Amino acid sequence: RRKTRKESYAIYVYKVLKQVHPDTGISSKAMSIMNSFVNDVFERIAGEASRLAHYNKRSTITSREIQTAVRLLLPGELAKHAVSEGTKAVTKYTSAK
Amino acid sequence: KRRKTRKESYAIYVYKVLKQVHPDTGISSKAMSIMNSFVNDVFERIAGEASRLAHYNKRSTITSREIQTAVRLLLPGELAKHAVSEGTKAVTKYTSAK
Amino acid sequence: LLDQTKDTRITHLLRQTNAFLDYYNVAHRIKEDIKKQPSILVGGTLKDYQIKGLQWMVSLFNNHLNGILADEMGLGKTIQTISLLTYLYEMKNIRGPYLVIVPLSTLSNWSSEFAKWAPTLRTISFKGSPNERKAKQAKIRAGEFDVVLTTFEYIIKERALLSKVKWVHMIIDEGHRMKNAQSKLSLTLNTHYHADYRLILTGTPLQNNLPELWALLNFVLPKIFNSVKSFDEWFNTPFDKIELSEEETLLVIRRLHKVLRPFLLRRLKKDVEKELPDKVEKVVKCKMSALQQIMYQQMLKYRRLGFNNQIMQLKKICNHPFVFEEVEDQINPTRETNDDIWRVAGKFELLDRILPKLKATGHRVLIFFQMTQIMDIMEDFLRYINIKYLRLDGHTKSDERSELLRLFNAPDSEYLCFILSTRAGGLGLNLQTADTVIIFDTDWNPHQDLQAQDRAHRIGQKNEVRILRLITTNSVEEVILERAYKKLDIDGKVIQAGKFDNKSTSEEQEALLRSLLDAEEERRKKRELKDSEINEILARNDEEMAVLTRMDEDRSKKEEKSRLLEKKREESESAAVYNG
Amino acid sequence: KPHRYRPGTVALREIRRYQKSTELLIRKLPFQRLVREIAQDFKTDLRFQSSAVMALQEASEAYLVALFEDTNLAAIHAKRVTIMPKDIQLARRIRGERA
Amino acid sequence: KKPHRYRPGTVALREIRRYQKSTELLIRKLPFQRLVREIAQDFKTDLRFQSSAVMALQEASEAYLVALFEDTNLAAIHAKRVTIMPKDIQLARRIRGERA
Amino acid sequence: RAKAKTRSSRAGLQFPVGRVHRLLRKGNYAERVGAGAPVYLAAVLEYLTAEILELAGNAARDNKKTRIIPRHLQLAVRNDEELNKLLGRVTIAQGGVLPNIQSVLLPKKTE
Amino acid sequence: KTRAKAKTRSSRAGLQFPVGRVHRLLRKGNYAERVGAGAPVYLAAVLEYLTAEILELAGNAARDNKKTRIIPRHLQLAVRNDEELNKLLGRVTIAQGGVLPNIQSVLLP
Amino acid sequence: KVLRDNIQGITKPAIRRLARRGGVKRISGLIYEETRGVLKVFLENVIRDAVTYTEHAKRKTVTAMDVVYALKRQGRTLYGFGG
Amino acid sequence: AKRHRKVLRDNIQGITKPAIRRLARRGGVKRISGLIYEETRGVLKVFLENVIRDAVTYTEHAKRKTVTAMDVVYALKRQGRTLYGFGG
DNA sequence: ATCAAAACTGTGCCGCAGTCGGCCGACCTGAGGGTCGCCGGGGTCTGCGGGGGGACCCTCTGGAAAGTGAAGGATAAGTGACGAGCGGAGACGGGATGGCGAACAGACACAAACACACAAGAGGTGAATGTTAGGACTGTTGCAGAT
DNA sequence: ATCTGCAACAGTCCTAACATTCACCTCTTGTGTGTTTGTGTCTGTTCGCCATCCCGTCTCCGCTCGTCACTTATCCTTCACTTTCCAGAGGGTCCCCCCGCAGACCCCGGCGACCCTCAGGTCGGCCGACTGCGGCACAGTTTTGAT
Ligand SMILES: Nc1ncnc2c1ncn2[C@@H]1O[C@H](COP(=O)(O)OP(=O)(O)O)[C@@H](O)[C@H]1O
Repeated sequence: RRKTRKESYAIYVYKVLKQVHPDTGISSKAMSIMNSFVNDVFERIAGEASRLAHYNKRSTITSREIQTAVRLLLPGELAKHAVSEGTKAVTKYTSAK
Repeated sequence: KRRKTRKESYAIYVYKVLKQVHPDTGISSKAMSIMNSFVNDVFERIAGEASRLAHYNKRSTITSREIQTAVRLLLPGELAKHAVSEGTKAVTKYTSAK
Repeated sequence: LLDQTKDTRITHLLRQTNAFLDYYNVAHRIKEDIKKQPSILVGGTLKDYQIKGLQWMVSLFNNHLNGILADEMGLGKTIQTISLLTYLYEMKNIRGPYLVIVPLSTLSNWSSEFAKWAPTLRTISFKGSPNERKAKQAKIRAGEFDVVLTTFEYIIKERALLSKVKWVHMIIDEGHRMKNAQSKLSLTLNTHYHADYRLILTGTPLQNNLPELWALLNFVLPKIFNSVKSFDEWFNTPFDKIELSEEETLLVIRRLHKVLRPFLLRRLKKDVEKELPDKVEKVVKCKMSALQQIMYQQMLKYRRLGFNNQIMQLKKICNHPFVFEEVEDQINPTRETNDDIWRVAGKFELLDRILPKLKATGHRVLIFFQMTQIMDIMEDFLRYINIKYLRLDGHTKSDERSELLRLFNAPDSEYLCFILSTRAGGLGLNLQTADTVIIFDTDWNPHQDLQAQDRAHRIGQKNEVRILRLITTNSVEEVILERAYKKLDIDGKVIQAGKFDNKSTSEEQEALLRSLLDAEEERRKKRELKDSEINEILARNDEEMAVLTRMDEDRSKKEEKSRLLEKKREESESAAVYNG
Repeated sequence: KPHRYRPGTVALREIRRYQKSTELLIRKLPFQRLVREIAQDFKTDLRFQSSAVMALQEASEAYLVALFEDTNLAAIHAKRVTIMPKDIQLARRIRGERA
Repeated sequence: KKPHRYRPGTVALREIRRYQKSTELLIRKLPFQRLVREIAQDFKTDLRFQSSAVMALQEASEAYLVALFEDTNLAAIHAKRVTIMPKDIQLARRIRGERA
Repeated sequence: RAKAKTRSSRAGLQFPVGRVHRLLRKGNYAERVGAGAPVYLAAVLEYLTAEILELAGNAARDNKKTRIIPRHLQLAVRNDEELNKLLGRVTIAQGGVLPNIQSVLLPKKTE
Repeated sequence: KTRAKAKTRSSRAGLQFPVGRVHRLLRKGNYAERVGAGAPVYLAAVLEYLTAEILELAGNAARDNKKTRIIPRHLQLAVRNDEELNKLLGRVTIAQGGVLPNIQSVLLP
Repeated sequence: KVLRDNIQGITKPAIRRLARRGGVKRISGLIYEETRGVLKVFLENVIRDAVTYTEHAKRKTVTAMDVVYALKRQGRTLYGFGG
Repeated sequence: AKRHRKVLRDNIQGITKPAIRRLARRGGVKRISGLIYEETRGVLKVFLENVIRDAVTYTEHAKRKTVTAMDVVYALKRQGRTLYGFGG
């Protein structure tokens, strides 16, 4: 019979790889590593966003909670440029259409 | 007349279980605050573990069995043995006797 | 018209202290007076007003009330207190025990004046070193004591000592620390077990507050809690200029005078001794300078419009900029003192105009400050110019404070100017020889008035005390000045209350209260920078006019860098645009 | 004639009395000045509560106590008694707070 | 002739180089699998094991032991030695917090 | 609409079963909070509070006081071994340590 | 007419990560009661930044080893040689990953 | 062979190869037995948590995600054996 | 001159030498070196930097200026070093 | 300074594993609209933290000196590591029975959310009201050290 | 090795912060009663994978002998931390004088869940066919260790 779908970040990792290095291929084991890495950082950041939600007596995750969760979890230079990418993406999303 | 907004702690319940296990013992206020934070901490650990198991089994309900598995994962050894015993006793008493 | 109602309330609750142990009908219900001074008051005699106050305080003890002496500085408060105590020893025969509480800067003088005016009385001092105090503790638990000097801190630090004794009559001092109701010493005195009677003793009434609540409406008389805890606001609501404050609430002012006739006593220095010649309260006004100019509002426009509670920070730039010293390096990074870098505050151009020319006349000058970093910068300049001065602060540890009076008061002391802090000393300067006071910034209180004016207005000066006061153009320090002064001329009502708080020719609170209302009507009638004008209003006589015009003629053949540095140019607009 | 202890006994009676008592061992006002300094290195306006300063004092004193225990284990293991900076650096590397 | 017996230590250094270049597993798969099935037999009888589960345990426990030998080497350089000893492993598990 | 036993009093417990139910129900730990869930979890919390207060009461008697203080909880928690393993990250305020000195730092018998 | 259903939310912000999939996971993962609107866009941008950084650092490391394919050895070297990524992923072991070439200095004669 | 040599199947040279990966230049003779004891305690903990998840899901196959969830709550995350 | 804050004792030195020595006596340490003091002041500086940075991140998120007990307790809870007593 | 093992390069070519159209299946984001709960907000009462300074009381730190116990280096006997060789043995890549439990597909009940009224448990507050821990006075002796 | 020393450890009022219990005031809020889906439950079918065998193979563990560079224990020197003592000084309280800020309550519009259809992005099994990579050979370079 038809098997139930396994859904993951494989083509999205591969697409970012084809942006930053057009000649390189990725393995299959390394693709699964990047998949588990993305699930891990998603579970961390959304867990911290939910902790900020329950601490500030509020019921809505917003961009401010995702930004505070990023500033807490990611360190240093990565935190700074991650907040940079986030503000760029949200302003381009709201502005253009 | 401002009616200081209620913060509901576990202070009177810690004091009541204390008056069960030691009939003539008092508890200092900062020790009451420590036992309050202890009960909230253990509650948040056990509820969070049941949350993770509700996600992992692809289910959407915290039941007695998910709390039982959260107990067996967090509590070590003899504590886990007696806590599983206490819980099964209390749930069968609650369900059976009305 | 609650006067009869509160007199019925005092008719009810007069006999609290009696049984437990008209407003005249409580304070004049008994008529017994002794005018001749007691026998063992050795070492001189009293004046007449001291005898009259003694008579009133004997009447206070006979009326079994808790009274207040509130007379002026330099009128013998301590000697009236010890005269009360030796009367209560000799004639009243209860002969103890008598707690007194004084500040530590005065207890030496109090124990000294016990030796002159009452040698037969048994007196105990308190000081540091519990190794010393353990023997006095065992002595005072035994019962052999009448007069017990102490200070403020040993009240709470000897809580157990004062608990294990039942007093009869305490008389405490220095009411402007007792002026707070929720103070720790006031709470310990509420839970002290008050024995019978207590007397505040202040040279100063209400200052920078609501009316006389703290003591004279809660603490001293315990009926006045349950009567006027609600009407505090109703009788402070007079303070909306003609109809409220002058037309209808003039009767409210008169009711405050009527309820503050029997409990108090206040005599004036010009009315009996008048050994002080005069006082000349002159003011001038400076202007802004480089960083203090229109450039400064850009600093608020990019910090606030950043340092917390900017009203404390706004006073720094009107005293003197770069107390931060972060922008000092933006002007002078070599930190070498020179002309028109210290002189970039507007008061300082007025300083190096006026101070060399009072040096040309020879007046001994008290220079006051708040904010002792300004005292440090003034120290740095006054060594840059090298003219003689001395410094006093809160760090002098009281030994050099008691010593420094001789260093300043040498008969040929070439120290002429003298740096002070306004808060400092604690009425312990005790100076008389200086003759000119200039003031940089003004306190929130008129205790700056009734202390730092009185540092030369006391006994021993025969010159003409020319007071100057500094202020810039359109600062917040202006609203401190007008706010504090004109909205704390409320003490004018009590200084008018004193002249019928005395022997009371009863036309006072009508006619000479209208003469006070001359000041209350030229309050805002007076609402809406010169070398010769300020040079005249610092001077006294024509041989000072001669030396100022001689300085003028000496610098006439000479020209006199510019007067004040301005916003030089681009450094000011580059100073605080990169900070925040 | 002077009753001087052989060196060590003062250390042992100090160890017993400070393990027996439970107060805070750093003076509150210099600790608060340090905390307000370090907070000024981030956001120049801030304000604390007294319970927050005592929270940081409880946390830092219990952390330094645990660190000095593990430093004493490393310094015993090097056949010494005197703890040294290499003992502190070893505790904070094997524990993994540095690297 | 004389057969070249290496100076003792140089073989240890060339093994350090080749096992920091390479990346395979070092405990053999069938002995480790019999070990895991014993320790699981402690709890439940009729269990089963994916090969992904057994290799997950093998990757995890070899990474744990390589980290432990790195911190053991830090302690046994700290005691002015080279030879590691059982007190070093017990000290590393005592500082890290696994024992006491 | 007769008289209403509380759910704690039905289950034979002391901790508030309804309060643990609403804390689970509003904390977003799952969609559906069961029926046995707050009863079972309140029983577990009653057992842990019973064990801590039992050992802290014994150490409070052993320091000859009749009042349980944070030092007493510190000694009880760090002298039960399974509580040392469970609460091994926790700093208890006003705690102090277990009084325990190494045997190398203790002096010799020869002097 | 049927309006032109196009322009997925990943296309508007210029992201490669699926913003719809991130939003579905934030909803049905029971994190909070009601997920906002800028949230999955912000979060997919953060995850795209992290994956771009790591694949950049591994593609630098596959070039150094003369091999045109990224392997777990390469991901191990990239992560554990970038200091901030080391401190981020310090708890995490990478399968088939090896360790770093780091010999203590006082061991070699 | 007969469940005697289970942990003894963790061989002496395999412990040596782990120690050479750790950087160790020279090894004692009781490192071997202590490392055997350490490995056994760590696997008791991990396989206890994995059997707890497998009992909870009412199944009889300890799988890779059960091992990864056990290691994740242990504190040692495992990338690469399941999302 | 004497007006500077450069001529003033900096603030990490207020963790006094007998205070560090007393912490070590509670820690069990029998004998201390002379460099433990400087190393411990560096270690305390880094630890307070991490905890206060996380507490100020919580505070600036919640749109407030007042670092509180719960903000430091939350920063310690995600630090690892959980603290009891000062809040639920 | 020269011979010797041996590990890194370079070459060949082969097994497999990414990868790329592809083809097609299927399910699940997108949007265009309806609707109500949430949060920002702008305003009063209230209590605590800030920011320049004073006054006063002490224990706690600080500088320095005499001394002595620990750290550390130099040496030297002791021996338990490593290295090489060689004979078996268990691990391993290959390949195939065999059966079993894990993963989908369907009906249907109980179980839980939701809404509704209430009163009874639970939180604040004086307020005595004790009352039990700290704060010292006498007194005893257990552990360390100068002759 | 007895004697002096001295500091921790107990009795005993004493005072006071601080639990502790009424008490009663709200006053929230958990509990009882009633529909309503719908999520789990039992059954029920198959097939992908796991256990179980052999099975040659072959390389790697296990022992054993040699040998030596490391661990460890003395012993000496040197110096650095400890303990005591005298003096001063900053922490600890208090007080000043004003402001500002967080917290705690009220209407009110902004927006995100909510169904409902729609199309096309993702996924998955083959199938093609494509190149990256190893796996057992086969040469030339660069460290190591003795003469
Ligand atoms: N009757 C008097 N005879 C002599 N000297 C007096 C008399 N009354 C007051 N003094 C002087 O006043 C000084 C103290 O006055 P004091 O009680 O402080 O009043 P005030 O507080 O108004 O200055 C003393 O030095 C004393 O010499």
